[PDB]
Amino acid sequence: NIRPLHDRVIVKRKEVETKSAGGIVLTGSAAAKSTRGEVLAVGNGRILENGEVKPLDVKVGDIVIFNDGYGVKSEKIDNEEVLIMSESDILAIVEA
Amino acid sequence: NIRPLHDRVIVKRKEVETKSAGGIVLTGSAAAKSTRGEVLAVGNGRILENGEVKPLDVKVGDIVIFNDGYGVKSEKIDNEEVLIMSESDILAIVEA
Amino acid sequence: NIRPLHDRVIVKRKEVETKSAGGIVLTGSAAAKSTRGEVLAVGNGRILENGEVKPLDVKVGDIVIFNDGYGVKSEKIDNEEVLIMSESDILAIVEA
Amino acid sequence: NIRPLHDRVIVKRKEVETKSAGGIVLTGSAAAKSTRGEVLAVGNGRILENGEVKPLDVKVGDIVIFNDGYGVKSEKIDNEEVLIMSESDILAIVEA
Amino acid sequence: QDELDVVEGMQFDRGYLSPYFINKPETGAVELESPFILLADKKISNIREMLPVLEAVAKAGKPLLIIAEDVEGEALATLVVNTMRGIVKVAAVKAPGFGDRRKAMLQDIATLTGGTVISEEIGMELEKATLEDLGQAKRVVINKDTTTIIDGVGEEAAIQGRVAQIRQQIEEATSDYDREKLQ
Repeated sequence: NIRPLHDRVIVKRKEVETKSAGGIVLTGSAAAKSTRGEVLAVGNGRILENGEVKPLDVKVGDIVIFNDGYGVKSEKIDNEEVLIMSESDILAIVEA
Repeated sequence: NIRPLHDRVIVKRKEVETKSAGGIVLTGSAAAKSTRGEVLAVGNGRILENGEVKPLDVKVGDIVIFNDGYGVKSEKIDNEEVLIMSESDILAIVEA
Repeated sequence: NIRPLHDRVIVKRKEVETKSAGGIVLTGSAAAKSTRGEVLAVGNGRILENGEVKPLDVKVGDIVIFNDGYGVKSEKIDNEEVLIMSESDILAIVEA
Repeated sequence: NIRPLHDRVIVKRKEVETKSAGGIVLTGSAAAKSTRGEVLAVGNGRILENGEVKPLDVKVGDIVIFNDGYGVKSEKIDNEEVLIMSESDILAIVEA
Repeated sequence: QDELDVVEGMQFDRGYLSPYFINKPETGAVELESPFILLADKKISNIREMLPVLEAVAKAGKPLLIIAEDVEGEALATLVVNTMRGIVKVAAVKAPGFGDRRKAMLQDIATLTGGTVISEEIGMELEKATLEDLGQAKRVVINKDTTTIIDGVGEEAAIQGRVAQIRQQIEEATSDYDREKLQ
């Protein structure tokens, strides 16, 4: 098991859409990497200047829109690809 | 449904002006992407150094002038293009 | 003996995986440097603006996922390679 | 005599290892500049935002692992090479 | 004296990409018994894209022959090292011919061996390649000069269909070089 530190989050990226809305199969660059992924673990919380830890707004088991960049880090857990990124990098959590 | 996090905002960009003020049809670069878009969702609020969340001045259902840049992120919800950007990126909310 | 300062950590990097999951031997770039390493020493704690030292969430003897970069520094202790990096550089501590 | 200011430290770099662990003489790039040096003087302490001076964790007469970079400055005292660098630049103090 | 040298099946002029693939040193040749055949249209320099295929092959236990545009660097080195270690008896060679003919010859080999060619244009990826995707042949002999596949396990109806397609191409052809290459 892996759980993150401070303001950070473990996210398993969702599988890329094989087909388009109308049923057209997308391949190569068309099937771009999904920016949405489920949250597997949540950190204790970001540390403020005063030294107190604020719990993150991200919860475990919720889908989140996340931005790929220098902040996001690729890792392998039980031979499965996951991403590690700060809660700031997480754009939004998907509901419904 | 998607609602943003922290100081951020979901904005659906307005359609580009097909015609000019005098009725001249604008095409290509002339019909530039609109910097004004309606607010679909508003985040909980920006987090200050002390740990308190301040509600954003942007409300849902109001048109906002927003700046395209590295901060703004393009996303698709129910097969519709939307933008995600911090309240700082939002220049102003349009009234009347 | 070496113990770090402030928010920093001494980490002995784990040996690179010689073989893949299915038993295929990995060589050269395939056997990439492991991002996981055991914590040999933990610093007193990060210093906040107010002057108080907060103990780090990293403990001695735990495996940690760490990011190689400008922050991480290579060192030799008793003729053994170790890394020195801030607790922020440490992505996560591995449990189980 | 020279004693530093604020969060800074005077460090006399240790002599480069002439021979390797097994007795092989190292020359040129092999005998790289040592990152470990004894502390000759310690500053009053770093200044926090509130205006109070916090004593540094580095003491005089202790060996310290330090990072060469833009922060470190080379100086000559009594015709002896010394380095001047902030306590943040000092990675760790060597004990035993 | 006049000599006659007859070679059956496929004997395209491409040798082992690495001398250390030689299973039989006294003959200086690689001999694979009932190996799979992985036909890749692209050229490969990393082991990641193929790792699932090598793992599946090692699980199966039979040897493997790679027919590719080029195998070099990390991928070639890893294949060779695995070859000594004995986990997988793997040999790699260059695909035969050149552009607009390399693909055709790869497809004929696929038809002969009952396999499929992995290409980016076709759409499949090597990470998703499987044992069923890989071809099958009864014997394979590689030397520094030529690669020979003996009794490729492929459908006879398919082999005749491909032969008929090549015959139609010969009929359409108007160049001696093109028609002799097709023949």
